[PDB]
Amino acid sequence: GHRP
Amino acid sequence: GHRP
Amino acid sequence: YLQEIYNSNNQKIVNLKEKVAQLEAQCQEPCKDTVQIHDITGKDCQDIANKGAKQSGLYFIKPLKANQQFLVYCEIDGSGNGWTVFQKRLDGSVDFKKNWIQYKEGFGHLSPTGTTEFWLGNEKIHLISTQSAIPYALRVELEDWNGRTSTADYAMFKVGPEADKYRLTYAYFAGGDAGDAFDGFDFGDDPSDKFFTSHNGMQFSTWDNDNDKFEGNCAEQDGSGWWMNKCHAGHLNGVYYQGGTYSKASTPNGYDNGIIWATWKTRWYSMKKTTMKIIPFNRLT
Amino acid sequence: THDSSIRYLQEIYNSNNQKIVNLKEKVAQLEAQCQEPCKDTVQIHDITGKDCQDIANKGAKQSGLYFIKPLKANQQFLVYCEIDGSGNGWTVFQKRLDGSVDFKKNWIQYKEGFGHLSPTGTTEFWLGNEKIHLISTQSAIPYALRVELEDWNGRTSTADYAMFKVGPEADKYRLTYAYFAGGDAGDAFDGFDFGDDPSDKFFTSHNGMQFSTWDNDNDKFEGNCAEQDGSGWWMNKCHAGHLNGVYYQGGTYSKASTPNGYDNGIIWATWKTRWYSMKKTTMKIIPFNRLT
Amino acid sequence: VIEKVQHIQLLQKNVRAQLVDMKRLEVDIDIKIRSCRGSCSRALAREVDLKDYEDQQKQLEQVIAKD
Amino acid sequence: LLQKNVRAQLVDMKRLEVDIDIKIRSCRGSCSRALAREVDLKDYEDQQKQLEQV
Amino acid sequence: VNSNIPTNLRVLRSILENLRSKIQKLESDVSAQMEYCRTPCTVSCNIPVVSGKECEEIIRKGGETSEMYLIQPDSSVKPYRVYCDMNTENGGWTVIQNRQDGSVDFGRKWDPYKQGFGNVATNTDGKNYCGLPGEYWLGNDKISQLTRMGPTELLIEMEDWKGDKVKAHYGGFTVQNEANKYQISVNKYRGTAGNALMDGASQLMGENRTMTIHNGMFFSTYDRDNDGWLTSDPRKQCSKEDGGGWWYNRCHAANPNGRYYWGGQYTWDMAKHGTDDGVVWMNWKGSWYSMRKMSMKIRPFFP
Amino acid sequence: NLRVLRSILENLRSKIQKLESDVSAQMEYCRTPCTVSCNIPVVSGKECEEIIRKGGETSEMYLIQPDSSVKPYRVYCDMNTENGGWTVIQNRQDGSVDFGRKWDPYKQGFGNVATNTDGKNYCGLPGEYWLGNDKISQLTRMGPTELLIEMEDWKGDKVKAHYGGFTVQNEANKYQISVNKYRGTAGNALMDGASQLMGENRTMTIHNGMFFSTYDRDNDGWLTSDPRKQCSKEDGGGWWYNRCHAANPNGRYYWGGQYTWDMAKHGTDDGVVWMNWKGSWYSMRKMSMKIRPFFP
Amino acid sequence: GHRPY
Amino acid sequence: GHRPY
Ligand SMILES: *[C@@H]1O[C@H](CO)[C@@H](O[C@@H]2O[C@H](CO)[C@@H](O)[C@H](O)[C@H]2NC(C)=O)[C@H](O)[C@H]1NC(C)=O
Ligand SMILES: CC(=O)N[C@@H]1[C@@H](O)[C@H](O)[C@@H](CO)O[C@H]1O
Ligand SMILES: *[C@@H]1O[C@H](CO)[C@@H](O)[C@H](O)[C@H]1NC(C)=O
Ligand SMILES: [Ca+2]
Ligand SMILES: [Ca+2]
Ligand SMILES: [Ca+2]
Ligand SMILES: [Ca+2]
Ligand SMILES: [Ca+2]
Ligand SMILES: [Ca+2]
Ligand SMILES: [Ca+2]
Ligand SMILES: [Ca+2]
Repeated sequence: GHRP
Repeated sequence: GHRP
Repeated sequence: YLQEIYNSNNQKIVNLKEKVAQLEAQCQEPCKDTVQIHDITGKDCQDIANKGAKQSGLYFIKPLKANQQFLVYCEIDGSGNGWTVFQKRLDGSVDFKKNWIQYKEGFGHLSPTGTTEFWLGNEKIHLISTQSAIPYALRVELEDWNGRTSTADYAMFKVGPEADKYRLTYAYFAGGDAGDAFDGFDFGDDPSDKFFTSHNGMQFSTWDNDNDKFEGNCAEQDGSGWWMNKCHAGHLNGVYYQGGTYSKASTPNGYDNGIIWATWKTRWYSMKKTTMKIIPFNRLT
Repeated sequence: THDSSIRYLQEIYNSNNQKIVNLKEKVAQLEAQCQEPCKDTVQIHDITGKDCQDIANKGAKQSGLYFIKPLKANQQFLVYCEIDGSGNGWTVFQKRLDGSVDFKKNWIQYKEGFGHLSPTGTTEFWLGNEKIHLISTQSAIPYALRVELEDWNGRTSTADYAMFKVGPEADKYRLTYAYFAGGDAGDAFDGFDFGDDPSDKFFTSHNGMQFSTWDNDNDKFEGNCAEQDGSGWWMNKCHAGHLNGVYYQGGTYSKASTPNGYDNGIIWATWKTRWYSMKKTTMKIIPFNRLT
Repeated sequence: VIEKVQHIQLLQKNVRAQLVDMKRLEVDIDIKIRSCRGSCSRALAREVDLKDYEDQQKQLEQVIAKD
Repeated sequence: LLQKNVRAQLVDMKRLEVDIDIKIRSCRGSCSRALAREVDLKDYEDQQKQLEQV
Repeated sequence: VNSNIPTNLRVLRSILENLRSKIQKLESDVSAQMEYCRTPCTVSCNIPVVSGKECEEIIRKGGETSEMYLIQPDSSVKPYRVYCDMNTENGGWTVIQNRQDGSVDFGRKWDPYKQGFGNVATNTDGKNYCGLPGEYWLGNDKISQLTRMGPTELLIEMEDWKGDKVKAHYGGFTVQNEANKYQISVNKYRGTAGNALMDGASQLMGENRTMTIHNGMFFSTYDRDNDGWLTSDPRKQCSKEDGGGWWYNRCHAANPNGRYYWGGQYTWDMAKHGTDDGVVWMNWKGSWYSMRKMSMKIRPFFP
Repeated sequence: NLRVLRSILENLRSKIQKLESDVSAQMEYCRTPCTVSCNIPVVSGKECEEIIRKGGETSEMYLIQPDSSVKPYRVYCDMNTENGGWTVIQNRQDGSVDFGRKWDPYKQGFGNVATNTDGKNYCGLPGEYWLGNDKISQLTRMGPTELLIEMEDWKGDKVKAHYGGFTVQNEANKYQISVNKYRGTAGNALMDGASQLMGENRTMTIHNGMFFSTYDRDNDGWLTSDPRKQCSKEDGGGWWYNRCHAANPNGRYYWGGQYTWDMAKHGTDDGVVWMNWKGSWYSMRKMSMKIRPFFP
Repeated sequence: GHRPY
Repeated sequence: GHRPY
């Protein structure tokens, strides 16, 4: 998904 | 420009 | 008994030589291979359809700038449309954790029944989509573990040359009940989430060729070959998860790596079936 | 006896008495002549829309000043619209032509907007960042950005970018575009290989950079790019395209004329040397489907 | 024989009024013209002469106060 | 003088059984299947053992 | 022994012949101006990118320079032009009325005062924008609506022909609508001019002073009589006699919209109706002095 | 006593009931053909070497197109044996295929390239076959080509014959073979002939430089006017026969290995032989021929 | 100014 | 095998  |  | 048998069975032997000669003639052909390739050829599957082909299966196509003809699976509907399928998922049969050259040259198998998973080469996709003036359209077809399916079309689909790491670009999302995941998704952690998860204009990345927007390696981590951007909202080349539902506890790195399309299903929901295919745009109205 | 003169004057007395009455009427007329204010050459058009294309689609003909109100916009605002003969309506958000306006502004000013808007499109300005955010992301329809440059020799060039959009102030108005769509000015937002360090091109690309001003640093530098180069822009340690830089007359300038030694002019590396400041500059957007 | 001063003294009585009336008009026109600057492309540069009016209207009272 | 015929019709059978065995196996790759079978060379030799001792 | 000084008392001749000569000059000037007025003055006020409800909000948005801006006090009212003074005492000032050269006529009717009139701004030398304010009256409808959006303060400034200046601050200022005849209301005074609007003329005594008090008065134009001068004689109305539109009582202590007398000093035989009809602020220089500069600015108060 | 010359007859006559029954049965199975379902691997190239360099790691049936002029064809790639990249040209392992064929068949090619792996959806098992003389020639001439020949006895033991150089001329040149740079454990049968034979007896079993011969096309070095005395006719299938051989990879597949003259149709060593390793009366259990680009 | 009564 | 002369 995304990379916090 | 680029700042090295 | 004297010679009344040194003849009876000396005659049998002449008929045996005869039937045996008959057997010989019936054992000269190879086993029958159920997978056959069709004769029609063209620049793409639409071109082949335009040439009267009637069924979906394996055909050789040879784009304009291609120096060698290659085999592809064509999907021909009764409507006279010819889709060139370049990606497929349906069971966890093929491993998608491949390297640059493998995603470039292609992997998996091609069937006439279209019941096999695969990844047509990146180079092949590039040669088809950019082969000429005419623009193409990409249709992403998904299916959950409940028999429900959805789609999403992208106009002016094109993949760049390897010199530009096979960058993906499209003019605009053309609609589809699956939603535009290539536009990114608002996961809610940081306002920049939707941006860093958009795919339009992204370069391709595998674990051994990092061209993403992440300081780390998205393809290495999520374990695939795909157009990463720190990292994704659409991951059709991700790990095949049986059941659909999965957690970060079952992932090797804690991040979602399944076959997701955030605008249709949660990221922790891997798709059951997946299809990526293109067709000249004018073919859609 | 004597007064053949008393009539003389009585004549003049009555004479100019009537003269006075006539003159006051002639004065009343003047008064009607001087009631109107001076004619202000700058007028605002009546049509309105979500953007300039929308306005164009509504028959608007000439380029000038119109009010527009994007979907999420809570208040209408003025903008300069460029409408060609082909029915295309551009929304202009940045302009440079002479050194008239100071671009060394602060966060609030680059956010709200500064400079002036003219019907004749002969004026410098920076439509607010907020307005640019509201327009570019107002709806599904993607926008396209056109960067137009003009040197001091009368030559012009362009640089188009597709899927142009500006982030919310919540994300420091990040600059984002899908891909460079061509133009003889080159893709400077991709960074430029000035030679030095191999990370040159990487630290001088702009796509995906957050906006920065001397008082609101969001660049990829340890120092403050906007502070040094004196401008507001999407810095990245720092730039290869800097259209909000210092205006240098004649274009040619050096590090000896700059305050901190670095190139702070209006540059576009992929078209001219960083020591060549542009003469004119235009940043305008229009629905992407309008260029195809 | 004396039917003269009653006319002269009344006339001078009227001039002073024309004099005061003139001063007002002089000033009224001086002000009306200027209000034109911010309306007309041009403004007539002019000048009022109050010293003169006040000198004459001053001189008049000297004559008015004879008989 | 039939011994010159078995020193033939016996060996001929020895060649034929073998031929058929190979021929039949060669169909394993053309037809639905090949008959699983075995060739008894021994019995043929032992048959030529006494035919030899005599 | 009888015609000693009458042959001399024909001095009238020069007085009359002079006047007749005076009339010729006057007749000429009026025509010259009449002609000059075939073609109008013009401005090219390019509009500042930044906007807002009033000048206060605009300076809070980065509008540092004093010039003409475009504002929209409310979403229902059409954006209009106004001059913002962003330098005087913390800025954010929206000019309501301005005098400085007599370039504009203030002796107007009710409709003009209601709509507004004059030149908001003009171009600065080379510059492509209008940085100088012109002479004007914003408009009673606009002014009222501006003072009623919230607590509003009022700053009135003036300067003599000798360079000096004083001011009048009112922490509270309100103007009611047309239905309420634009009734004025002010309070919280402070300054160096003198509290003319609330106290009346300082030189006056008793009811004389009290009748020149402006606080609470209605607005009057020579074609609409609302002053506190209760009388049936049509000639006896403050607006008609003293010049322009104003919140006249009976009649005034301050007359910002009066006649622009040049030089400052004027007299009764100079004034059209023999009254003190100039740009007057009695509390500072009496009624026989017409200021060189006079202005009225407004700004949200504190909350 | 000497009447036992009777039991041998009822015995033979009985043997025949057996045989007839068996043949008739096979005849039955042959009413229905064997079938395979080889889904084609996506990756492709000019040969197996290029294919393994393109990621094709597994040993199976791939598609190759040696030249833009020739239609892409199926071949089995051995991506495991000694670094992979091997293109199987000939293969023997079960006698499932008939190699005693004419010129056209050896020209075109024949047999089964591959068959299905248990459940899998692809043919990861090679079958017995001969690629085709035309295809083989062309492959070898694209550039320096090496040849690896492997075999194994019915006991599990295996040896090999490597030829760093290998060449097959076109049909016009009767597919004349040429090999060099030998090394291995089987014995240089191709370039030296039978180690057990002496003098000209050995040399006449040398294969290097011979022409291809089938039983309907005699090009062997056995210059005789007798039509019955031809190497191919007498030794089984098509091969670069001299007079006659030291090796014979395409001979008859005798089950068990050991065989004799009274078993062979013509009394000769027509089995899957490699004299230099097991003499002429031993038919290998496995016998293969793979090619691959060399080094320069 | 003012107007006396 | 070979074929003797
Ligand atoms: C208010 O002013 C008036 C005059 O402006 C003063 O009242 C008298 O008014 C009459 C005419 O109405 C004059 O004849 C008198 O001369 C005035 N009185 C004087 C001498 O001033 C009145 O005095 C003033 N009010 C106060 C109490 O100061
Ligand atoms: C040259 C020579 O010595 N001949 C011998 C001979 O014993 C035998 O009969 C012959 C068969 O042709 O081959 C050799 O073994
Ligand atoms: C070759 O075979 C012949 C058969 O007659 C034999 O005599 C000879 O010894 C063999 N080899 C040689 C020439 O030694
Ligand atoms: Ca978010
Ligand atoms: Ca990376
Ligand atoms: Ca570099
Ligand atoms: Ca920094
Ligand atoms: Ca008037
Ligand atoms: Ca009245
Ligand atoms: Ca045969
Ligand atoms: Ca011969």
